[PDB]
Amino acid sequence: PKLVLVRHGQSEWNEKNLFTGWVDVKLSAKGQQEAARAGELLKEKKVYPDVLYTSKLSRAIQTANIALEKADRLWIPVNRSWRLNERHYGDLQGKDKAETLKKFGEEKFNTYRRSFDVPPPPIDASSPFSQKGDERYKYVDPNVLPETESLALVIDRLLPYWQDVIAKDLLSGKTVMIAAHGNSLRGLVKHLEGISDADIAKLNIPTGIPLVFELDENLKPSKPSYYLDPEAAAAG
Amino acid sequence: PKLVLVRHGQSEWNEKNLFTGWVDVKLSAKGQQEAARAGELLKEKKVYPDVLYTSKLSRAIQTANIALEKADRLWIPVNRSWRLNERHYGDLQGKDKAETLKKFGEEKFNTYRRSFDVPPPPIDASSPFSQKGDERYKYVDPNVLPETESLALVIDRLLPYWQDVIAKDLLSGKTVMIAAHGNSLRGLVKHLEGISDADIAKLNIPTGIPLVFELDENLKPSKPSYYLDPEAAAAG
Amino acid sequence: PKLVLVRHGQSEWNEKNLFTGWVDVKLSAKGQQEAARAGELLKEKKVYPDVLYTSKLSRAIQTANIALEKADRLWIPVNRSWRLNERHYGDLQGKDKAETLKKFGEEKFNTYRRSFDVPPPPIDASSPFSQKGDERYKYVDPNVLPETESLALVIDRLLPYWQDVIAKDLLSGKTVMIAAHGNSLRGLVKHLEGISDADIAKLNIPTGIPLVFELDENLKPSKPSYYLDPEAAA
Amino acid sequence: PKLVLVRHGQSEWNEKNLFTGWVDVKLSAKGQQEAARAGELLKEKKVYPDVLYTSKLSRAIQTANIALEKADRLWIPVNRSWRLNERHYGDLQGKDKAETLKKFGEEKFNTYRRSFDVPPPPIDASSPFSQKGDERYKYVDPNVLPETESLALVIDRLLPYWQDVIAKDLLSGKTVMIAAHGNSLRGLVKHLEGISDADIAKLNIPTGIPLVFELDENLKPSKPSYYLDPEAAAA
Repeated sequence: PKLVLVRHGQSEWNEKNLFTGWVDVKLSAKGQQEAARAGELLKEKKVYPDVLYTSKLSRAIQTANIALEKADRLWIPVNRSWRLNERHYGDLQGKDKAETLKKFGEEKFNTYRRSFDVPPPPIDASSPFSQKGDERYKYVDPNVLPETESLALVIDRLLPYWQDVIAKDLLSGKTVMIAAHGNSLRGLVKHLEGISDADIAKLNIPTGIPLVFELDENLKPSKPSYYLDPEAAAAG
Repeated sequence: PKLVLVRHGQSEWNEKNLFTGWVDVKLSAKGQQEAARAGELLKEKKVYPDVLYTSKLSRAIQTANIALEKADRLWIPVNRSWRLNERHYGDLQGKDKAETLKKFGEEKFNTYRRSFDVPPPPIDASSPFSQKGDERYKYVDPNVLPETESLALVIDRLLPYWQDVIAKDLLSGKTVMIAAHGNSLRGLVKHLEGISDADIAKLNIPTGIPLVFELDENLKPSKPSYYLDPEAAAAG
Repeated sequence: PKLVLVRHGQSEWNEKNLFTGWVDVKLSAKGQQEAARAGELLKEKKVYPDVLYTSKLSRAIQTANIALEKADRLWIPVNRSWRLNERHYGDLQGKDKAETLKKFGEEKFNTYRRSFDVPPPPIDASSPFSQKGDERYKYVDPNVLPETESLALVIDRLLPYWQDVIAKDLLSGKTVMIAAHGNSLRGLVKHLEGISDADIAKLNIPTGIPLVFELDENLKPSKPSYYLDPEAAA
Repeated sequence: PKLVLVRHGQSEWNEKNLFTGWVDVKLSAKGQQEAARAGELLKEKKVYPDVLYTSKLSRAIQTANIALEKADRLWIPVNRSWRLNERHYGDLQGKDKAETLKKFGEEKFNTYRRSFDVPPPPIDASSPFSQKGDERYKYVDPNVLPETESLALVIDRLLPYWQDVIAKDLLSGKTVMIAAHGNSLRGLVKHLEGISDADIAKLNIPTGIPLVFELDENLKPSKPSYYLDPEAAAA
């Protein structure tokens, strides 16, 4: 089995230092260029996904699209899941990152930001930045949909989708591409490689460079993962 | 939303005093009759399933196969999932019950059976009662398949199927019928009714009597769940 | 690719000499026994379907079920289609076959019965034996659903399902089983083997004996088709 | 039931005077703009697709990919099918239009283009413009894939997809948007509106302007189909 991970480029909210989470912000101008770059790289390195999986967030879907266009594999079957979404950013959604750094303190900031299991505070249902009741989730059990998340919770909800849905395709011989987010992709990597809960806070997946994993029959790295641009990704 | 649960009747293993779990034991002539009764109740009380969900275990499949024939709704779409399978009994699978009750004194016997948090001994891959590597689960991530299960674990691997899949048909106005097993059905009832970890071990759903649940937009019981033959069930 | 065809046993209406068509009549007692026999044979001859396709008619679905139970492959994924249904029997639906033989004459009878392209008359929408508006077809384009059919028309509607849906599985490596009817199966065979339109009237698929076809990459017989009980088939 | 059709704009082949058919030619910078306009109309007029259907041809895919981004409905489920592909132009695929107009006199040229019942010359498997054996169609019965197509044939292989698949979402209250091609869209309009074999050759749907169809329970137009920019379509 062959799997390809792609982290979308920057979000418009990202360019203005705002916490996005499940807010459906779109890609930035350079975000869009990285998508082309990612697709460009996909073609260059001869990696052809047979299927596409994306979250329900437009910034990821755009990336997948601009990338497949450039890769010449737009015809590919596509499935989307709330499960591959970014980490819900609780009450922190839509708030300035420099400003949240001074509201709380570095300690509590890195907790609400990088605590493996401490999610930001729950966002109020009436806040303009909560998507509780959003059209794209009307068919999902209302109760599973979070109002805040941590990488811990994210992994919980991501794994089933990988176990049943994504895995069936991998096990069928198809090459899959997953256009997703930072925390959602980070969670799959932690799981995919066997990284401790204390170490996961140090791994960051760069945006715009396809990360490939050649998996064995048990869906585990048969060889080490690789970026299609080891040089750019190496930078950090 | 309307959900109808149906627990299969007796298998030829329960009939012979054997723990079953995930072994694909056939339904006994007595079970087959209870299913026809389940289908009869469905028809008599006007419970018209629009979609059918079952496990990967034949006794649950056969039950629906017979229940639906008598309900005259055998055309209904069928969907199956390991996630709806009976709790995996581990090492206890190919084991005479009366013998393990003696082998292990109450302390071990009663716990393995009704403990919510602690599972039975894992069954080895060598055992002729292990499912490790079974065909019907070759398209599922090998690392997720359990070798033993507590109700806790069952509720855990079942919830995401309920949340994404069954929830969609339910939220689409499709009356869904589910054919599963004791632990899986109780595990779902507990979530719907919010039964506590300490109280769930008390609950039991009669074999062969359809259970209807009227649900609201948030999939919560809008009124108490009822059996189609309240009288036959009440004798529990 | 490996494909398995199974014609359900007799219908309750069949035992009483009535034209069934799309009427949702169920299996007869012996019909049910042949299903077991078919599944029995499936196991015996080591043919294991990975997927199941059935029409929307209960007499076919039952057969598939009783058969898979006996074969020990109930866990199999299942899909159903109005396209694999029996030939709609027009105004002839629910009518006595001996009696229809005397209403019309042998000539017109064998026309309304075996004419490759002359369907029985259209059945009136109000007749107790029309399923126009039936629950199992509410999601299908109202206009495609027939009110009479001939093997000709049947093949038209059956082919797309075979082309897109059944073919994808065959092309994916799966072994497929199709629990269907006389005309629907006859149509797939005519197509599968390249039998003329004038010759198709002579081929009849026996009920209760799995017919297997070992297909090549182009979905055509790589070897000749075979029943899992060549003897009874003969 | 509500259906919204959207014909893709110009490809880099139309731009260079080449017949396209089933060749997977890219959408030109001009087509890309018409799609953003299609998405804008969708948003402006409040046409909210719930599901998206497209062909296996990138220009149709890209159109939806852009139209939906501007409509802010990029999360909508996507379904694709060869059955929604443009008519297969046969031997005329990798051919300069002005040249075939000269090569063949009106008798042949105009017919291949607008005849309803008679198709173009079959393209050979050797041609670098044949799709025989293409990856995106490896899961479809090899015997069904056309080497040439008349509108008649297109309407024929398209109808069953419409009847079983699109019909289900339509009958489930899902507003469905379809991104296809001139012949496929006209072929569907003719069925919906019952246009005759002789009249269909007259119809044409403007590239880039969404077309809405209000349908009844039997999927018949409950009122005339309208363009989201009636004025631009009227030109």
